[PDB]
Amino acid sequence: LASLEARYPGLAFAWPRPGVLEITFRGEKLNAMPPALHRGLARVWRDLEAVEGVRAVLLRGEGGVFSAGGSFGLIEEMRASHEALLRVFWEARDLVLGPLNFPRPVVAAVEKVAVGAGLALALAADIAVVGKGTRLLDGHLRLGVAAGDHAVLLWPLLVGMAKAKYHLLLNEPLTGEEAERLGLVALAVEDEKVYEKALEVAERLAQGPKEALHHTKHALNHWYRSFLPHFELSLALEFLGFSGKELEEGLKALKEKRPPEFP
Amino acid sequence: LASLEARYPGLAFAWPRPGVLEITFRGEKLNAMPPALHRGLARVWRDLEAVEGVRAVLLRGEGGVFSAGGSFGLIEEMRASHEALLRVFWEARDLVLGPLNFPRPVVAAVEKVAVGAGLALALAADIAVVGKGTRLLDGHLRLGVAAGDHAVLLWPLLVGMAKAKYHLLLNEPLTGEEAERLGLVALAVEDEKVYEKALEVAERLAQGPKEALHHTKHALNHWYRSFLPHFELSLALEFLGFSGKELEEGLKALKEKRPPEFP
Amino acid sequence: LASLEARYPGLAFAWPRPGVLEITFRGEKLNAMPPALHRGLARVWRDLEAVEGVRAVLLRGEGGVFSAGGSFGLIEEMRASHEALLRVFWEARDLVLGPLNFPRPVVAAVEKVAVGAGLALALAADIAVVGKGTRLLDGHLRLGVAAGDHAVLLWPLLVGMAKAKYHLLLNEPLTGEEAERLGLVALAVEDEKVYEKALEVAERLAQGPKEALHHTKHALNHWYRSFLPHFELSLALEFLGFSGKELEEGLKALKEKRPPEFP
Amino acid sequence: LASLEARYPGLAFAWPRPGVLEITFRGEKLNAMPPALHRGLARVWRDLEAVEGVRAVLLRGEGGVFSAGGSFGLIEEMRASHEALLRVFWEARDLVLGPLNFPRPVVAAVEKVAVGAGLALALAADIAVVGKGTRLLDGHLRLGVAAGDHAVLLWPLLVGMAKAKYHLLLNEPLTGEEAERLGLVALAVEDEKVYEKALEVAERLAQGPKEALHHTKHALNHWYRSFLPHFELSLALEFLGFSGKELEEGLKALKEKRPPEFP
Amino acid sequence: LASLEARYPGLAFAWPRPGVLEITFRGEKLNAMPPALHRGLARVWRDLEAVEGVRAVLLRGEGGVFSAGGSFGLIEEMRASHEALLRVFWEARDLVLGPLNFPRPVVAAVEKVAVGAGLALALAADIAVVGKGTRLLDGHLRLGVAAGDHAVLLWPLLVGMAKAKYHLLLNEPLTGEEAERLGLVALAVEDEKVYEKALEVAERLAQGPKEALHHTKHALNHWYRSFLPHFELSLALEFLGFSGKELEEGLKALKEKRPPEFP
Amino acid sequence: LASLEARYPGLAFAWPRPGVLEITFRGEKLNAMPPALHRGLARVWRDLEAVEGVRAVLLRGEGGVFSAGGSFGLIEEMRASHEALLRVFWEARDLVLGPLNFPRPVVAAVEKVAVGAGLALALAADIAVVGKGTRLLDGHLRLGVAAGDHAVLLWPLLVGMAKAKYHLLLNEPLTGEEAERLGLVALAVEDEKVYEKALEVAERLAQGPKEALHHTKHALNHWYRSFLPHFELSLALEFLGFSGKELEEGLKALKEKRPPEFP
Repeated sequence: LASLEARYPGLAFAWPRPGVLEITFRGEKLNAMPPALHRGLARVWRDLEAVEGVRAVLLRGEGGVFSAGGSFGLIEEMRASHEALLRVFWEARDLVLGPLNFPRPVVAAVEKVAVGAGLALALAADIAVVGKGTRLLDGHLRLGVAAGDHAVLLWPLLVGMAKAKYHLLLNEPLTGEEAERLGLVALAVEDEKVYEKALEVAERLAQGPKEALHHTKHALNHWYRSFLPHFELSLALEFLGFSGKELEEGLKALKEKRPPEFP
Repeated sequence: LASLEARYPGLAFAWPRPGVLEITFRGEKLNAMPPALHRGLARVWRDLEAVEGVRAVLLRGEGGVFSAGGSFGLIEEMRASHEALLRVFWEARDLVLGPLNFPRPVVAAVEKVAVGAGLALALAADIAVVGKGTRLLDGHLRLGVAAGDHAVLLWPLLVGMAKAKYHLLLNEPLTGEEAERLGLVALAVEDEKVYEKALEVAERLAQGPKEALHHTKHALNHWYRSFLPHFELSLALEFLGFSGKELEEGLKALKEKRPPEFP
Repeated sequence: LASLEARYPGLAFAWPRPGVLEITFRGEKLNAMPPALHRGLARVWRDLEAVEGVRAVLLRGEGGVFSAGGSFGLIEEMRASHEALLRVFWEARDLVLGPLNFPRPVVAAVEKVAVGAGLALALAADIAVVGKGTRLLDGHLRLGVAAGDHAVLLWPLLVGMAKAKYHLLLNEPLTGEEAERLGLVALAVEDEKVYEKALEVAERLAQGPKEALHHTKHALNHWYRSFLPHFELSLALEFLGFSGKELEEGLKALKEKRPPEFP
Repeated sequence: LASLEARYPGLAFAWPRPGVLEITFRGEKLNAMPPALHRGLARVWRDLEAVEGVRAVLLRGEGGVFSAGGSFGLIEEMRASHEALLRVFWEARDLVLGPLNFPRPVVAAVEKVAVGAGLALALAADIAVVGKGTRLLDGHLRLGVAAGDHAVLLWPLLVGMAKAKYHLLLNEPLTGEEAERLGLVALAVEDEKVYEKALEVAERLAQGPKEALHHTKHALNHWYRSFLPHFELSLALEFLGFSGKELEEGLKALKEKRPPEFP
Repeated sequence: LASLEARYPGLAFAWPRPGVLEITFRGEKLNAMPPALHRGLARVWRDLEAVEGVRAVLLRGEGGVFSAGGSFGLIEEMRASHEALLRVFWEARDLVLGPLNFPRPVVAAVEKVAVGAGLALALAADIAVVGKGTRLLDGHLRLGVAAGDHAVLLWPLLVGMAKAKYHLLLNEPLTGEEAERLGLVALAVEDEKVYEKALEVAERLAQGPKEALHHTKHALNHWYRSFLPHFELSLALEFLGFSGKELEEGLKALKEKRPPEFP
Repeated sequence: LASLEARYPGLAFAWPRPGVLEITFRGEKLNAMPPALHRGLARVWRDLEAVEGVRAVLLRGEGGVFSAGGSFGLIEEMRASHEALLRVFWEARDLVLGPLNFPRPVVAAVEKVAVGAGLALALAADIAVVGKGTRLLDGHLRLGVAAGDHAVLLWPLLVGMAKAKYHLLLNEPLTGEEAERLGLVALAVEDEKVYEKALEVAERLAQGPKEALHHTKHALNHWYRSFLPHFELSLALEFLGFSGKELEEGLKALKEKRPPEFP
């Protein structure tokens, strides 16, 4: 409510259905995440624990699109300051762990695009509803850095090592339909009904047994928690790459609209 | 057989094929498990070790159906006394661990339905043969308690976390055909061919190399054993829920044939 | 290198594309591996780290076929002396860990057949390209020994435990297309395009950020590394079976071209 | 902080030295923890992250004594309702994880007595300074329930399994001096110098490298985090015992000041 | 029980104290274990589960000595047959796992000497009482085989890796006094008081809360279970060495009372 | 031999006793490690596997001193180049894993000083012999970076978490005598007897069973391998600190021999 949006600019809160706290986030184009939004999306889970009445959380990006991930501004801030780099490191860790350790089920209405941090948040949710034509991509390898913001924690237990290595190492995108087929996400529906179905799912969870749902989510999530070191190591390695020339060429290439010429 | 059937009321033993020990269990309607059957299916594995000639075990529910899980009577016996609750706790643990630690391959002929403890037993088996129309459902969340009788030990390494969370948190049933495609079970055949195929598989295993099969099953099962604490925690959390208002509402709604209205 | 070819008989080295080191191995029928080849394929990884300019490694069997695994000769040698059995134990371990611990991405062009050690190598690679008609089979249970040369380390996180147990315990072959559907491998293309597609993949990898690729592959492989004891145990158990009556019968039957009659 | 003390009755905050935030807590006899205090000590860690300038935290019980653990009132409240039992479950979990997950080093001035939750808090701290005469005891087995509030997460990696089983299963108290020798705590000093030494330690920590300390503590604590399921299971089993006859007799015995007569 | 004594040649059962089931085993000189005693001590745990009234188990070697481990006869039987070797493999596994998974606390009165399998059994017990002069030695390296019958499962979490590697790799004996100080065992008392004290401990445990003790032991033992693969691998490696020349030399030297001359 | 001496400047090789390969390293004062020596000590293990006849490795620093760790030159090189930082990252990882994965037992004659990388090498060895007065110190917190070059992998399983956190977070040195008492090292002898005793230990190991020792070491080391992610994460966090102001001040204050004043 009021106490909360002021602290997290870019996040809007509403109750579309009884017990369903809907969080709408707004970034730059395709909801690219500026530093303030990244920090907000990673830290809000702390305070949400204090909100009474929440039986399910629904995540949605403003403008009918989820998120293309971290913005160029955020990336450049990270490369310019050690203090910023480490602050974002812990934010990146909580962007994934936040949803996982939140007591109530989290549903993500993944519209049109989910890349980098956007995909991290989409997959950190308990249930993700995507459109058959949604574009899902880790994207770090194209940028010149390791896939350390979620992939190593979540992908193996979602689609297995073969499909994970193929799509993470080659930067090969997945359509929402293909993603559901691999088991990366629970459902793939007509693009125009993504929000509709996600709300339906969220409402259904809000109708379920609160304590039993919390305990079940918590117990299942220990599977991910057992591999937290694996995840944090991938994140640390990714951040070590921020001072490397591969990231420099990756950004430069992306700005010059030319394929990267990695050294 | 002789001494076994005497000590295990509800269980019938036979050798339909060479080296194939077939256990046919009988419960109530749809083979729902009363206290004695639940305990029997959980403890029989310890005594089967002494049965000479067993090269494979075939599990089948009497009357053309596997099992709808624990009966109302069992649930009532648990919630009524501490001593009964904890007795059932170890039984629930052994219902899954029993087949896993049994040296020989176990095949389950899953006909028509497998719910709750019924699904736990079916998925604890090394190879489950289901009918394309078989109904597979954890169903704990609908009852009002955490999915702690097998789901947390088995589902993640069977279908991945996305499909696990989707079907376990929402109590979304799976048909045999859909379950095979997700990787939850090995084969989904025509409904009237389930037993026939299951028997074929059991006989093939019985014709295989005993020591090699034992060692391969044993080695593969260490994957599950590495997550035993995860499993037991889920079970303990479920049982802690037996004294809550959610189970009271779920149990009441079920017997009363109406949708649950959780607090 | 010119020195590598001399130290690794049976291995041919070439650079089909920039930064792509292609290793073509030659064995006996269907490239079955004799002692020298098995040892070379397991230990070459240690020396490749010294070859400058390697951004990706492409594996291919000579003659349009990957590998049917260890040769009859290798197996008999192992059964004949403790010295050879243990020498091969460490080679078998390295055949899988070599690729996994090699810094650069490894691609396998799996043509027509991949059995035993052949499948182990194909699956240890980061990305495997198979043909729709390729035949993949663990094969150990038919031979009379446990599936300990790779299956327990890689299969669970690739296709799940249900599909792993079905194909491993029954020795049920998979077509390349089926393997791709289960998640065992990334791509299944037309048989005549396997090499072509594999080379394309390797070239794409060679064009990516090498540090980012190394770190991503390394972080992901920790998932496999966490289960190394599980794997080495299965391997040890397999080798303990080399002095058993089951391998004797398994070998006798295969050579006599008759069904095995295990004790 | 004033707001901080208002939300956590029983907790006093001060800055005895630069960067050293001292939290003094007060309970009942020997600082036994009432419901409000137990929850406060468990939940305060979340809000402490908001306090800037904290480089180290020093824990101390008021009145020259640390804590005898949960009070009779708290225990009875837990036995009286499911709602309270589960509320306290999550608090007990946080009482240990809170200090572990707090970024800054935590020092405990363990004076005279540390039992149950008191010991849990003292051992969850990064460094514990005890007095040669301080008395440390888990105490759950004498109470009639499993040692589930910290022992299974911390003791094994502190003193080894032999000493852990001996003191936990027999309820054999440890002097501060013996505890140091076993490795349960870092320092054991003259009773009169416990606070002095603890403050000295906290001050040294506050003078060290903030980021380096944070990261070192975090990396080391992953050792404990890897066994979280083990801990939570012990906690769940302990709580399942709250409805048993053993706890009944356990409390009856102490309140009547007579040796327990377990069934 | 008459039935137990009838089925377990070499084992004597008695109730020296209420709820304390005492198992006195008799082998050859220094209770060296012949094939039947090894198997019996390994399998008895499965049958003890059905003995009503057991609240604690006390293990004692007949004739004032625990055990020097496996006899030359057992070692030769293992080296002479594949079937015998694998039979003993599972027995060796159960000798350690048996006590660990037995629900009630197990106390070992370790008099004078505990070597090899004798040490395995003593350390698998929950509480071991040794004499200050008792000799504790793994001894496998002297025999010419890997320390795989318990050391890899137990020692690291008892005394740390440095002391484990030192005493295991060098076959450096430990007196009971030195072992207690390292943390390998809980108590070291006057040699003549070992049984007396062990009985005292067993009686105290029998007077404790049954359910609470079971759950605490179970929860703590998950620490060991998490490393079951590690242990089984060490065991399998040890057994693969039985066909080697080092065991041949160690065995020959031992029987010829001379120092081994390893190849 | 000649080929090794020719390839590793800074390292000297000799056979003081049959089967004992002694590696003496020479750095700057107190054998501080320049870039070349650090890489040499980290990579030599790969080539040592090729040397025939090695039954045990003995490590010793030239001039009667082990090593003060990385030299100022090495630290400055890391700080000034991303390329240098990451190359040392993998070297640091190998400095510890090299000895751990080497097949033969490794003994370290730790004379006078072992700090940073020096202590890492000393503790990675299977058996370390120190002098009663030897100074052992991690030392990273004093430098301003996390203790990530070995501590998080080795210390918990050597001395337990309490002693590890105390010495690592406070930068508190340990005398060889104290280190042995804690279990960090196997033996602490008179300073003058260090090399003599270390050689005696190495010789004894060379007289032991080669295969059995390899297998025992390998199996025990899986305890460390299971926590590799924990170790690498700590190493990565340490290296992320190289671009921070804490390291800058740590070096500055160090070179200016004044107490550091961290921000």
